[PDB]
Amino acid sequence: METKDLIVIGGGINGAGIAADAAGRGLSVLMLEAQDLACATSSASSKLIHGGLRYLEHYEFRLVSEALAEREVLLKMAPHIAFPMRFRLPHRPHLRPAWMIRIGLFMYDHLGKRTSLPGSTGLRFGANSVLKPEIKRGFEYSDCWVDDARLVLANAQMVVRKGGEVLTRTRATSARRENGLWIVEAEDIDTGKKYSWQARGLVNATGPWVKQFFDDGMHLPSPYGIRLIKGSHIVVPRVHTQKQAYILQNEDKRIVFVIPWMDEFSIIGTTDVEYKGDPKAVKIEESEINYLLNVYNTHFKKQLSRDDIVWTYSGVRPLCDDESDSPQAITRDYTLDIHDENGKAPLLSVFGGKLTTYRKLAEHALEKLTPYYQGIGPAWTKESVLPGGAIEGDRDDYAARLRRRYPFLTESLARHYARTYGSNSELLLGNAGTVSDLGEDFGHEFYEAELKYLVDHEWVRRADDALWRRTKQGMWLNADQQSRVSQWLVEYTQ
Ligand SMILES: Cc1cc2nc3c(=O)[nH]c(=O)nc-3n(C[C@H](O)[C@H](O)[C@H](O)COP(=O)(O)OP(=O)(O)OC[C@H]3O[C@@H](n4cnc5c(N)ncnc54)[C@H](O)[C@@H]3O)c2cc1C
Ligand SMILES: CCCCCCCCO[C@@H]1O[C@H](CO)[C@@H](O)[C@H](O)[C@H]1O
Ligand SMILES: CCCCCCCCO[C@@H]1O[C@H](CO)[C@@H](O)[C@H](O)[C@H]1O
Ligand SMILES: CCCCCCCCO[C@@H]1O[C@H](CO)[C@@H](O)[C@H](O)[C@H]1O
Ligand SMILES: CCCCCCCCO[C@@H]1O[C@H](CO)[C@@H](O)[C@H](O)[C@H]1O
Ligand SMILES: O=S(=O)(O)CCCNC(CO)(CO)CO
Repeated sequence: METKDLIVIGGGINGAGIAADAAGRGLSVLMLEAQDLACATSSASSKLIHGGLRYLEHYEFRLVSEALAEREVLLKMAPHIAFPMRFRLPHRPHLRPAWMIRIGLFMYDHLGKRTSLPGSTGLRFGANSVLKPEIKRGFEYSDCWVDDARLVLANAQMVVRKGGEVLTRTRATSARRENGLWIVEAEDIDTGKKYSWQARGLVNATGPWVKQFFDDGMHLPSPYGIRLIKGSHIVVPRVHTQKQAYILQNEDKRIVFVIPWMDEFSIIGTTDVEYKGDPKAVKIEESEINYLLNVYNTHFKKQLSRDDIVWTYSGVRPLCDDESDSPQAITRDYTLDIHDENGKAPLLSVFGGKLTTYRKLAEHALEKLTPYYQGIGPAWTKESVLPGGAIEGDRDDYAARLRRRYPFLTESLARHYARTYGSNSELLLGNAGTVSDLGEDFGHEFYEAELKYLVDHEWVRRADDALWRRTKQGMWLNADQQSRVSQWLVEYTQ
């Protein structure tokens, strides 16, 4: 035995959150990820811990209130990678009347309950603003920003910390009930190595693949349909120097964000495009670009063209199919389904579930699995502090504290370590006492010490894991520098 309490198939945010909650109640957990942690939807998001202002218009009170209250649980769990942000909503009275704005903002304020985030205000825009002169009024409120892919990584580390196991580049190929137990077969996507495990419980947390895993992996009927709704983002040099996010009301009733990113960039997104096909094939199309540039360019004085775009990304929302005609109207609430056979081998399956609500989702899931597990521990994550999160202060205090402790660190590198690794920064730096102890410089202060640390402690296997998921150094490294990172990973993981 040899036999796991629980196998979690999926290593995006909901599968990592489930596995981590389960490990911390004393279940023996294995989490399986076909490629890299957060390689799909969980690295393609707008990167916001948000209440979901636009969902109020659709009466989504359970979601908005749960999500609103979770902002502050998450900012305490992961202050290394999550922080407060202010959003500016410009007034477009022809679309929504001030009196209506002014009411939703009240609900946003008191629907979840907020120990700490500031409340909403009105705004005037003058001749000197970043917005076109004919926009003269707006509103400002709070929500949060989170490094989505690194929130997934922090949960995976939590799994291992609590004695669970995490395998990546390992695709589950089937799961079947036999003699009271699950048999889970999986294969290593590079070497072909086959694996078979037994488990007492199974989680299908494969996001856009949830129904396909029922169809091809289990030959079981899926309790729910999935709607795959593509959304894309574009990235430009920062459109202004302000620290605030803008939330823009487009003529179709959608909202589009303009978010400060890494002090140097702005992210513009997103879109709601019905999608069919392979979720791994998803990429931005011409009309998404035209659509995003349109709502930006009709609101701001400094005009962007297509040639300004430095990077794009795209992903598919796996939304529980509530059958709505309009992709923007489909609920963003999640549904969990649990099913046993003869009171044994439960199947927990996950439909939908935004990054904002993963922790609650995960706790709901364990609740449903509880009858099947012995002297299973109680709930515990609201009070936990994720790996990296133990920083005693904010990100910026911590970076100043790192540079005091390790004075060979430039202020930019200290900032990067504090904002990425948080309290794991001391494990990365090890016995380093100079710049030169960090090893090969791969560019933009991405040193061998970081990269080795990423392989040893963050499941990095290929350049993109390191450069696009654990970090966003891919934004600065040239093609030759990125290929040297791959060459190094081959040599080191040989
Ligand atoms: C455009 C966009 C913007 C968004 N913005 C926000 C936002 O601002 N705030 C917010 O809270 N949410 C946001 N979301 C929603 C959020 O990103 C998703 O709800 C969330 O990431 C879903 O994660 P998941 O774990 O359920 O799916 P994923 O974990 O991402 O997908 C399944 C994962 O499991 C693995 N897997 C799949 N099948 C198998 C298998 N057969 N065997 C082994 N492994 C497998 C994969 O490889 C895959 O990565 C956004 C979503 C989109 C699309
Ligand atoms: C227009 C004279 C009052 C000055 C306030 C600035 C304009 C923003 O005022 C807005 O005007 C709209 C009508 O055009 C209404 O639909 C909105 O609810 C109102 O708040
Ligand atoms: C305190 C916030 C809650 C207010 C309840 C809704 C009434 C808001 O009313 C709005 O205020 C604006 C400012 O003078 C006007 O331009 C708009 O005509 C009016 O609709
Ligand atoms: C479909 C949207 C209409 C909702 C029905 C409510 C009637 C809206 O009426 C509005 O009420 C406001 C106070 O709440 C006033 O400030 C506005 O000037 C008034 O037009
Ligand atoms: C009495 C029941 C009425 C519930 C309807 C809630 C109306 C929420 O309206 C919301 O206002 C926000 C501004 O704060 C906008 O950003 C959103 O687009 C809009 O949906
Ligand atoms: O440092 S943690 O314990 O939180 C995670 C360690 C993970 N190590 C691996 C080493 O090959 C992946 O980085 C796999 O066990």
